[PDB]
Amino acid sequence: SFIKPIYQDINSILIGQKVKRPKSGTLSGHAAGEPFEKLVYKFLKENLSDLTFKQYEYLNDLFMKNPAIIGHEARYKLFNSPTLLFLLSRGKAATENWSIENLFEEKQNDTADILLVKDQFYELLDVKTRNISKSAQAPNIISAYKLAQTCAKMIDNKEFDLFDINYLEVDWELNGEDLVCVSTSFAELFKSEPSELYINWAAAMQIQFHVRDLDQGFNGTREEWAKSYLKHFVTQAEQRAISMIDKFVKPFKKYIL
Amino acid sequence: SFIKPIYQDINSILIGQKVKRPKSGTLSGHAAGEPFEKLVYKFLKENLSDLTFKQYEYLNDLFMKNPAIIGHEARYKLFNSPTLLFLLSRGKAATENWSIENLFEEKQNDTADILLVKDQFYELLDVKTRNISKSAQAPNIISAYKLAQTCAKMIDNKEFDLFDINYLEVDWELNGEDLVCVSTSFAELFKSEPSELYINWAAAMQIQFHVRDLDQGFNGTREEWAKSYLKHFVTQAEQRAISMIDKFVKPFKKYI
DNA sequence: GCCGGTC
DNA sequence: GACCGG
DNA sequence: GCCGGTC
DNA sequence: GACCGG
Repeated sequence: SFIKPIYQDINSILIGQKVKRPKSGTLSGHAAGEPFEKLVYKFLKENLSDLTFKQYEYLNDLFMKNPAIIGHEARYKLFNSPTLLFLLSRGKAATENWSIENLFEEKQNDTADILLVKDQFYELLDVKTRNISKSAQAPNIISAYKLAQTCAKMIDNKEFDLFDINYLEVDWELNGEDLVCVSTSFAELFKSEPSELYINWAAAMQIQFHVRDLDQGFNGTREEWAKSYLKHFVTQAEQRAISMIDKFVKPFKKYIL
Repeated sequence: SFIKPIYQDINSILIGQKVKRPKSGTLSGHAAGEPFEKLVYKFLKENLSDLTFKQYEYLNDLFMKNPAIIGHEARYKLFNSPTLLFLLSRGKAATENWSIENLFEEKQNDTADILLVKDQFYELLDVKTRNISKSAQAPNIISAYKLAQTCAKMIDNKEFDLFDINYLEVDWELNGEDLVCVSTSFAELFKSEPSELYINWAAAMQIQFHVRDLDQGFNGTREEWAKSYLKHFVTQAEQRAISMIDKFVKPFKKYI
């Protein structure tokens, strides 16, 4: 983590800062603590000025920096890695269509919130904003499927030392008119026990967990994580297939005439 | 529908309205352009003051005009419909601890955006906003599971004419700084083919479709719709069960 | 006191 | 809540 | 058209 | 994206 060494420097500048309320609307989804994210980001951009990127912002550089490369075919070679490509790419049309006059913008599917790159190594930083003024279910963290596929690309292409998935939790509450932050937590994904990882099928098959509570007790290799998690995925997958007939079939097969 | 009769008047008032972009940043997800839903409530509230309600506003009004009744126990009995209950009611401890000094507020998963009750008949209206500047996928309309459980209750209790589930799609486009409505569409769920509905199992098991695309040529009866939806549901389920294995298992086993 | 459904 | 297609 | 993952 | 319990 390029952010870990300065986690403190970040935790401080955040806790206690007062931002305006989210358009005075539903503090839900992509509107909860938006401001904080831009906050954490601007911070890094000032501190880690040369390592800090925003997924798309990053892509636009990768391409702009290689002006002579046109056509999705060659541009996809600008990644120099299947796995990494899988996680940051934009699709045939979008890629082929790219241009200095048709720059990439923010997309809802974008994997990471912030990209920190240095020495052929990438840190995919994703922030989770929690309305601490209550106690809710575990937030969608990332796709179990996109995770499973990512692992497979890892094993195959054998890129066990390329990227890192880290989560920065930003707890905020509504103190008066502003949206103040009260706490912050950090955690590495591949530093967690994959067999523990909870996969909520309905919840967009996303694995869910509060950064704060995320277990960081894993002492194996990244190649071992990929392999173990992938096994975890398969079992739970089958398992859900079973629970799906019980819950969504049996009790209704009685109304089916 | 109580809206239907005046939809054309609504379409006129909604089309042309503008709303300032949230933080001017990324306008997508939950809060993408949903602030339009308010404009619907606002308008609906002025033209239909006595029917227009907010799910919570309706619940609070229900409890407010029954002071003699307290405790979740008796409170849930005020609905007089196991179905409406399941669809509208709030949580037990939430119902228990209710009072003017502590009213119901906006919950993220309330079944409806607007309630227009009238004469024991309920029309649970939902507003759906779309960024017309693109060809996005159909949005989540409502859980297939919740819909299923609702279809099962209509049966068991014979409530085949108590409520309705309609949808109002409101299309917009960015006009520089604020978003501006450019169209609208109204569709009833129970008037569509209970079997052609597409169940997106990954997306909260939601039923997805662009309101403008949904049909309205169901000539059968509510009881039939229900019986047919369940059949459709119970089948898709089995499918997803199979498919899930071929897409999330088969291709990965070569790694354990 | 884990578990997971819904906008 | 509502998003396009490496 | 049809299908369906993912913030 | 992020929400609790009819």
